[PDB]
Amino acid sequence: GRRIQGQRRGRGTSTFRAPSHRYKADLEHRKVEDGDVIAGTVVDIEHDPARSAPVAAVEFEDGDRRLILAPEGVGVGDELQVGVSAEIAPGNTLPLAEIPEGVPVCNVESSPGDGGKFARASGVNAQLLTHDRNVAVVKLPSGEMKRLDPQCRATIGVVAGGGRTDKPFVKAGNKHHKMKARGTKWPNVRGVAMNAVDHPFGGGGRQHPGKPKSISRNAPPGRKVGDIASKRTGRGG
RNA sequence: UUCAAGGGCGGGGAGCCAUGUGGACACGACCCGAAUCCGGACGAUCUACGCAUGGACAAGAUGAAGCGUGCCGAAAGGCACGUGGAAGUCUGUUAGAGUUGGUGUCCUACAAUACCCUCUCGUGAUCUAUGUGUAGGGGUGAAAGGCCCAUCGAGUCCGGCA
RNA sequence: UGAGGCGCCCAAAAUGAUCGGGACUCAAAUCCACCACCGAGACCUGUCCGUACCACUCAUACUGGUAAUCGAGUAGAUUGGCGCUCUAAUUGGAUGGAAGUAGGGGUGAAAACUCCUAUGGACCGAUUAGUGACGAAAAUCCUGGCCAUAGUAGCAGCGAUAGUCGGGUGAGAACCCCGACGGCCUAAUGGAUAAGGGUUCCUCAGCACUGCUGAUCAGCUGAGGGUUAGCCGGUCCUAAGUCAUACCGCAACUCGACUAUGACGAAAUGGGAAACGGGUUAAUAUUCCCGUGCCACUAUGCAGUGAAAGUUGACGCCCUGGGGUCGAUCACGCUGGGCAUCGCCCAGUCGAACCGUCCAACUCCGUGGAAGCCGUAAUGGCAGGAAGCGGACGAACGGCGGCAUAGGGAAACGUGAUUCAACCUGGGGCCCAUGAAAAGACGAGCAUAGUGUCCGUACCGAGAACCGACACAGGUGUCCAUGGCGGCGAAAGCCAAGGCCUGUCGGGAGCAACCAACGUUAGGGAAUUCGGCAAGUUAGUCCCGUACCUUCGGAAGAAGGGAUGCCUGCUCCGGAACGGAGCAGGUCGCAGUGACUCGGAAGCUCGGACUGUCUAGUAACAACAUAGGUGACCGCAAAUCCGCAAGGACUCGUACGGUCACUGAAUCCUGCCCAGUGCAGGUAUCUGAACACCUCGUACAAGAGGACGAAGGACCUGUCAACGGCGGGGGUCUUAAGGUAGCGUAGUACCUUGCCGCAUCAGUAGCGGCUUGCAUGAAUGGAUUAACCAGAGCUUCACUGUCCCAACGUUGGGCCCGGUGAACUGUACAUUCCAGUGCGGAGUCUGGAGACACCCAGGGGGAAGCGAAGACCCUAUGGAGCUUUACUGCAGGCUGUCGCUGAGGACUCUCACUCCGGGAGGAGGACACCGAUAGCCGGGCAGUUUGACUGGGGCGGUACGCGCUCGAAAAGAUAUCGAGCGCGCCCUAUGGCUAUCUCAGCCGGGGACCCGGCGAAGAGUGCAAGAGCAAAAGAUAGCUUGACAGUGUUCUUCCCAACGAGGAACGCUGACGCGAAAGCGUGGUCUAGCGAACCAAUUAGCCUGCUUGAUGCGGGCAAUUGAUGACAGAAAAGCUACCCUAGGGAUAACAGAGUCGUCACUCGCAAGAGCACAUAUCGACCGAGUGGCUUGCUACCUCGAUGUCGGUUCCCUCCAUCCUGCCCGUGCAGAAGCGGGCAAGGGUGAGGUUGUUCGCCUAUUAAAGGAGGUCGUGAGCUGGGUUUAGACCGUCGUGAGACAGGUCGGCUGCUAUCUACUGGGUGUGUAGGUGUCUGACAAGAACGACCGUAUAGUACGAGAGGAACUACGGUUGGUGGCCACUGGUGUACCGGUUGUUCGAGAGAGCACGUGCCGGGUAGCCA
RNA sequence: ACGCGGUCGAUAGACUCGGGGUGUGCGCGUCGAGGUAACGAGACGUUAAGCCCACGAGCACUAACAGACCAA
Ligand SMILES: [Cl-]
Ligand SMILES: [Cl-]
Ligand SMILES: [Cl-]
Ligand SMILES: [Cl-]
Ligand SMILES: [K+]
Ligand SMILES: [Mg+2]
Ligand SMILES: [Mg+2]
Ligand SMILES: [Mg+2]
Ligand SMILES: [Mg+2]
Ligand SMILES: [Mg+2]
Ligand SMILES: [Mg+2]
Ligand SMILES: [Mg+2]
Ligand SMILES: [Mg+2]
Ligand SMILES: [Mg+2]
Ligand SMILES: [Mg+2]
Ligand SMILES: [Mg+2]
Ligand SMILES: [Mg+2]
Ligand SMILES: [Mg+2]
Ligand SMILES: [Mg+2]
Ligand SMILES: [Mg+2]
Ligand SMILES: [Mg+2]
Ligand SMILES: [Mg+2]
Ligand SMILES: [Mg+2]
Ligand SMILES: [Mg+2]
Ligand SMILES: [Mg+2]
Ligand SMILES: [Mg+2]
Ligand SMILES: [Mg+2]
Ligand SMILES: [Mg+2]
Ligand SMILES: [Mg+2]
Ligand SMILES: [Mg+2]
Ligand SMILES: [Mg+2]
Ligand SMILES: [Mg+2]
Ligand SMILES: [Mg+2]
Ligand SMILES: [Mg+2]
Ligand SMILES: [Mg+2]
Ligand SMILES: [Mg+2]
Ligand SMILES: [Mg+2]
Ligand SMILES: [Mg+2]
Ligand SMILES: [Mg+2]
Ligand SMILES: [Mg+2]
Ligand SMILES: [Mg+2]
Ligand SMILES: [Mg+2]
Ligand SMILES: [Mg+2]
Ligand SMILES: [Mg+2]
Ligand SMILES: [Mg+2]
Ligand SMILES: [Mg+2]
Ligand SMILES: [Mg+2]
Ligand SMILES: [Mg+2]
Ligand SMILES: [Mg+2]
Ligand SMILES: [Mg+2]
Ligand code: NA
Ligand code: NA
Ligand code: NA
Ligand code: NA
Ligand code: NA
Ligand code: NA
Ligand code: NA
Ligand code: NA
Ligand code: NA
Ligand code: NA
Ligand code: NA
Ligand code: NA
Ligand code: NA
Ligand code: NA
Ligand code: NA
Ligand code: NA
Ligand code: NA
Ligand code: NA
Ligand code: NA
Ligand code: NA
Ligand code: NA
Ligand code: NA
Ligand SMILES: [Sr+2]
Ligand SMILES: [Sr+2]
Ligand SMILES: [Sr+2]
Ligand SMILES: [Sr+2]
Ligand SMILES: [Sr+2]
Ligand SMILES: [Sr+2]
Ligand SMILES: [Sr+2]
Ligand SMILES: [Sr+2]
Ligand SMILES: [Sr+2]
Ligand SMILES: [Sr+2]
Ligand SMILES: [Sr+2]
Ligand SMILES: [Sr+2]
Ligand SMILES: [Sr+2]
Ligand SMILES: [Sr+2]
Ligand SMILES: [Sr+2]
Ligand SMILES: [Sr+2]
Ligand SMILES: [Sr+2]
Ligand SMILES: [Sr+2]
Ligand SMILES: [Sr+2]
Ligand SMILES: [Sr+2]
Ligand SMILES: [Sr+2]
Ligand SMILES: [Sr+2]
Ligand SMILES: [Sr+2]
Ligand SMILES: [Sr+2]
Ligand SMILES: [Sr+2]
Ligand SMILES: [Sr+2]
Ligand SMILES: [Sr+2]
Ligand SMILES: [Sr+2]
Ligand SMILES: [Sr+2]
Ligand SMILES: [Sr+2]
Ligand SMILES: [Sr+2]
Ligand SMILES: [Sr+2]
Ligand SMILES: [Sr+2]
Ligand SMILES: [Sr+2]
Ligand SMILES: [Sr+2]
Ligand SMILES: [Sr+2]
Ligand SMILES: [Sr+2]
Ligand SMILES: [Sr+2]
Ligand SMILES: [Sr+2]
Ligand SMILES: [Sr+2]
Ligand SMILES: [Sr+2]
Ligand SMILES: [Sr+2]
Repeated sequence: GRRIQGQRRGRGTSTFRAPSHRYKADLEHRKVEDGDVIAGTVVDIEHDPARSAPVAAVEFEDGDRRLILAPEGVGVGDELQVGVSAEIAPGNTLPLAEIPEGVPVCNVESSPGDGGKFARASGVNAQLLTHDRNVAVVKLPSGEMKRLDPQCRATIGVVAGGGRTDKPFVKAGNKHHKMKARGTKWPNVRGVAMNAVDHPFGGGGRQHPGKPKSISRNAPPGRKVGDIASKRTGRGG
């Protein structure tokens, strides 16, 4: 047959690329030698096209102007701190080791100094649980207990823009506008609605996947469609 | 070959070469005749979809939130009028886009997809120009096997090839 | 009373009857005889030829001889010869005329040879031996040329109907130019331009070419000429993004991703230093020239120390205030023009960049001091300081002054105002959407001077300059969006500025038929049709008023009702408008949204929620999307995906994420099932590869085995919003469960037009209800649903030429004339018609009939018309796309192992390697990545296969390998999907021999046993059938292993007649068994019980392996066993309606033809009943026929196409007669029924469901008959149904996909050559003229039918009821004609009136060929 | 193609009547709701008006003239 849509994606042609030339910046934590002698002033609040959430423009002492992944509650004028000796307050960044257990954190690093990888989406937050000299335990938004180097930097507070998902798009047009700001091909034609030549589920008088949808993990691309290595399906049991 | 016997093959000197010709096999194999398959190339001046930079949408209708005034109420609020001007909102041959029916006209055409009337959309998932990207078992596809220069259930060109 | 001969009845078919025809009757018939003739290429006979043979001969050279016993021929075999090219040898011809060509003479059976004459003007032969790109009627053959077609189609159709009269030029003028008159275009038919074109631009001279006719013209031809820039583009910047170099990959590169660097990337339309006005040319022009101005750089001089912070460049969508120019308009003045019943109408009244100046809004400061005020269109503002007052900063492409005794104008050479595009500046709102960058500029003065190069510059920009082969009705971007009336308007309609008469052939006929567009139609009003298709109805605005239902938004402009002009004078809102809303009075018309513009309305049902998407070019939908619902994967060194790799998308992303799927708004809901399949988890035990390890083997190795055992499987569990499933039976069974809520005859229900009801005169429709659901049912989503819809179906009101039933008219064609001028098609012949025949569907054959030639117009019956090597069907050891648990493989994932890889069945470490980090260093770590290999999964991908037979194919079957009987026709052989029926073994005895013996069955004496008799065979003999067998081939007993080894002959397999395996009979040799012996035993009495090569194993001996010896392990001779049943041997599944090719009438579908079981109809016999009574009437059984309407059968015609059903329209026919006419019978009183006879003249109609045919139904009727004509009729119509491509449901299928089920949508080409006919002409014949006739022939339905009255309330009859002859009046259908009457038309005409233009008036144009409305003469019509 | 007339003529047109269609012309005068007036839709009279006719009659005024040819 012909390659399925999932395979066209991989080629990275314009149709499937994100509008990177329109994205602002990558809210990665600042790099400080040591001391925490770094503080900046929130100069403005902006809209981040790549995340549909607000971002805070900050001006640091040493003269560096950079956008930051803002938690909820940060406003113009406010002063933020970044470093080991940073004050324990919303909007400030410091290594987990300095954060007190039971404090909601966001933009958590996976490996000390990487800039932040976890809990960066609207209204989410990781929960710092256990402390130690060898391992900091964090409960990520998915509910998973993650073991991180106490040296991994993070920001206090939850990510700005919470509740974004509570309002329905209501119309295709609204979905449309949002999709135009992401690396995604939309709308979506169902596999069962295509010709046999175009998808494993295509073909047949009436629409239906003439086969079980739960596909094996070992399936090759082009065949791995439907419910990938499902441990179970449905709502029952 | 055979305890044995019986079979098979061969045996009392004619061949070798040349020229013409009959016929066989491989090769194009008396000549033309078709749908393929494969290789390397050339196409996104059409069109599909994306991106960049620009452009277009008379006029009218309806009258959401919000706000106001008055009245009622302890209050929460309610009621009336006004204001306001929302909307993949309505009418609309505005521009522009499209095409339900006539199974009209045409059907060696004006035209290898045209003409007329009727019809639909017309502030948005809108329409449109130019630039730009994606290439052949690959693209692109709100999916019709649609579209990728009058050609697509696998483009075109030349070659494989007689 | 029997028999025979001929005939009669029985006896009905479709265009025109037939024995071939005429026609024949003591025959021209039939039968019995006879007589004489005609009549082939046969037979006889003369001559000749060929061939075979004979004699003679070197001869196949002559000559002679023989043929009663020689003479036809497709495929094919054999042999002699003709012609063409060039070579060679020998030998000739030609300028006293070669070859070729044309016409003609002679020869040869013929291929072909040869001569003559004319032309021609230079080459040409013969013989012999060679050579070969050597012979054409054909291939939908190729190329070129050419005829008919034909002076034919086109040069008309488009909302752009365009001209006419004079004149100019010229050899020539409808279309080249001038004037007048008349028109066309207004987002274009005008102005400026982008792309693209490329000289098309201007001038002169031309008309052979090009131009839909002509041409003096031109985008054509010839020759010249034309594009001028510091300030308009380019050039500069960067955008998406591209390339180059480096680096890396790759076998490699012109290939490839990242990361660096550099460059490239915007001419209308991104950013951007600076130019305006006028004049000038045939053609350029912000470029030249005149006037004025401006920018950048540089130099000089003065000033300046500032200089980089900041600002700008620089930005989305929606609403809106303020400032404000042009334009437009109003008021008044000036200048000029127009008009002339008035006094109006038109134009102009100008003047730039630039320099200077003014500043509203926003922001801010001072003052002030609000506790309720300030302000807006709106939001809003304020003790964190409102209003007010003052101030800083600060706008226009704007105002004002200069510019300007510049320019421009014939002149005047204005002034105010309103509405205000441009442009300037603010306020508000929206985002799960956030609306470029860079160069540059400002910041940062002035004088003077110098420099400012390079490239583009014409023209078109489109119904003739671009693309579409064209001077193509198509396509093609930008700006002019503010010209006047109009009105809501960038709408219509009319008119300016400007453009044009080139959406380029004309002339003529009251101008016929017919067609395209269109106007008007009395009465009826959807009767038309599948369907109101088409057309129409409604319509603008204001007032009143508005239902069910609803998601409370909506439904809604629901519906329904009323008003609407003009004139006079006013009121209200507003600053005002040349803005809006009303009032009073007057008044005209048929009509006041007067034209134009401008909704028909309502209800029920199905589907999809909605806007949106789609098959460029037959599908716009119910299909796709969608928000919403749901499930799955993944913590980021992730999941998913691309790349061979280097690397990459997702991703400037991080679970409120984004990937993979399903369902498809809201609302109420979403049951049961984990057995199979899928996925996932677990797993004692079982199973599970390679490496390493161990044993055997080998001096080594191959190899055999063992131990260990990863993923995987077995096994267990979870999971259905995972594939899917929810039956049959009984009051459980398969296979897990056994269908819950709902809905239900459905777009799912075959039965089926289900049943009831509604509605209609009548309703296969539709709606409601019931519902056992052939075969509904819950995210394969169920139900339901307001709103929405060019979606499917139904009903109503209104309206109407859809119809009854057609008419008249309008414009363009059509017809005639000038000019221009194709194509399709053509084996030939061709004036046909009726029948027949024929490969059964003939203009050409046969028989008749008819037929004087040619031409014009027509509508299309036929040429199975033209156009396409049938799309349907089958066939091919064809193709392709698609599917899967088909065959075989390939990627990919998982997993073990080896290398990378290090130190001290579980562990630590660090040093390789990986990752994070700017770095230090941190994390990880011998793992991971990567290289190699092994096991599992693996339609993601590739190549293939998927057989044959067959009354076409599929399904079914196997007549696909064997045996018997019959078919089989008395030797042998012999077919069909022919009839009956078997074999794929079984048996160590059920084999072999010998001895002894005789069996079924029946009878007699004491179903077991014993005795006797009869008993040729009916028993038994393994199994089909047919056959064989009695001191046996059977039985019993005993013994035995010949069911043995080797090797043949012959027959069979395969008649004849070649072919393997297999089989049989018969031998020889060896060794045996039994018997006295002869002899018997090569399995079972005979005919079924079977298998190649390659490979393996096995048996016994021997041969052999690369210099040589030994050992291992191989190779071979002979044979046994292991299977291919598609059985003389491939390893092997499907779909295609997305399809494709080659062919087939070798093979199906429609139709034809044959048949006639079926069907229709008839006849014979007449049981039976009809109260009695065969025969008034009904009529079983059985028997005999006719037809060719039904169905079946066949495969004869046709696959290089003969278009389907139904309907429609139009014509002819048949009779087996429904009515009408005339009759007979009656269980006939009458009236009326019932049955029958002659008879085809005429008639046989309108409607409801349904595509329907048929049929069911309704009201009428004299009756509302049936059938044939290719189931007449698509070069006539329709397109509802059938029958492609899209889609849905049910059922089936794992799936692709299917269904002889349902359902929505879905394209109909052509200019007529011949023939045929309807009408119209010209000629010839009879044979200068006029007028009048005749009548062979030919056509008719010219007439058919009904009602009523008198007869008559009579005859008849108890009564009830109730005729006829005949004479009348009328209706209906058909027919021919006519217009006084009624009606229609009537773009003659007259009138009314809306918008606009001509100033008003008068009088007119346009609004489609009448703007609209009213009336209507002639004529034509019903 | 056919039919009629051609001066021995009414064949066609002009003109005039007749017969028809429409519906009361231009202009002027009076009136006219009003309005100081200007002005004024419309009404009445003149007006069986005006305009028009594919028909008929009369009428040689114009045109059927002039004239060419064939023919037993
Ligand atoms: Cl989303
Ligand atoms: Cl010869
Ligand atoms: Cl330019
Ligand atoms: Cl404002
Ligand atoms: K055929
Ligand atoms: Mg970031
Ligand atoms: Mg996008
Ligand atoms: Mg979808
Ligand atoms: Mg599809
Ligand atoms: Mg597939
Ligand atoms: Mg393009
Ligand atoms: Mg309002
Ligand atoms: Mg004779
Ligand atoms: Mg010689
Ligand atoms: Mg030749
Ligand atoms: Mg031939
Ligand atoms: Mg013709
Ligand atoms: Mg033209
Ligand atoms: Mg009518
Ligand atoms: Mg009907
Ligand atoms: Mg319609
Ligand atoms: Mg006022
Ligand atoms: Mg339905
Ligand atoms: Mg829809
Ligand atoms: Mg289409
Ligand atoms: Mg549509
Ligand atoms: Mg669905
Ligand atoms: Mg369920
Ligand atoms: Mg489904
Ligand atoms: Mg035909
Ligand atoms: Mg064919
Ligand atoms: Mg194939
Ligand atoms: Mg395949
Ligand atoms: Mg025999
Ligand atoms: Mg084999
Ligand atoms: Mg063996
Ligand atoms: Mg065989
Ligand atoms: Mg084909
Ligand atoms: Mg045949
Ligand atoms: Mg046949
Ligand atoms: Mg009869
Ligand atoms: Mg009677
Ligand atoms: Mg008749
Ligand atoms: Mg019939
Ligand atoms: Mg037919
Ligand atoms: Mg026909
Ligand atoms: Mg047709
Ligand atoms: Mg035709
Ligand atoms: Mg239908
Ligand atoms: Mg399909
Ligand atoms: Na192939
Ligand atoms: Na393109
Ligand atoms: Na249409
Ligand atoms: Na391809
Ligand atoms: Na041809
Ligand atoms: Na012309
Ligand atoms: Na819409
Ligand atoms: Na299961
Ligand atoms: Na079901
Ligand atoms: Na729609
Ligand atoms: Na009509
Ligand atoms: Na015809
Ligand atoms: Na295919
Ligand atoms: Na096969
Ligand atoms: Na069968
Ligand atoms: Na044999
Ligand atoms: Na018969
Ligand atoms: Na028909
Ligand atoms: Na009759
Ligand atoms: Na036919
Ligand atoms: Na047709
Ligand atoms: Na038909
Ligand atoms: Sr990052
Ligand atoms: Sr980083
Ligand atoms: Sr499917
Ligand atoms: Sr459940
Ligand atoms: Sr493009
Ligand atoms: Sr809309
Ligand atoms: Sr609209
Ligand atoms: Sr249609
Ligand atoms: Sr029409
Ligand atoms: Sr067409
Ligand atoms: Sr194409
Ligand atoms: Sr080739
Ligand atoms: Sr012969
Ligand atoms: Sr012969
Ligand atoms: Sr014309
Ligand atoms: Sr046309
Ligand atoms: Sr000439
Ligand atoms: Sr550049
Ligand atoms: Sr304004
Ligand atoms: Sr055009
Ligand atoms: Sr003009
Ligand atoms: Sr012309
Ligand atoms: Sr009329
Ligand atoms: Sr109807
Ligand atoms: Sr369409
Ligand atoms: Sr729902
Ligand atoms: Sr399971
Ligand atoms: Sr039930
Ligand atoms: Sr014709
Ligand atoms: Sr059949
Ligand atoms: Sr025997
Ligand atoms: Sr199957
Ligand atoms: Sr289909
Ligand atoms: Sr008869
Ligand atoms: Sr009768
Ligand atoms: Sr029926
Ligand atoms: Sr039929
Ligand atoms: Sr018929
Ligand atoms: Sr149809
Ligand atoms: Sr003659
Ligand atoms: Sr009586
Ligand atoms: Sr007109």
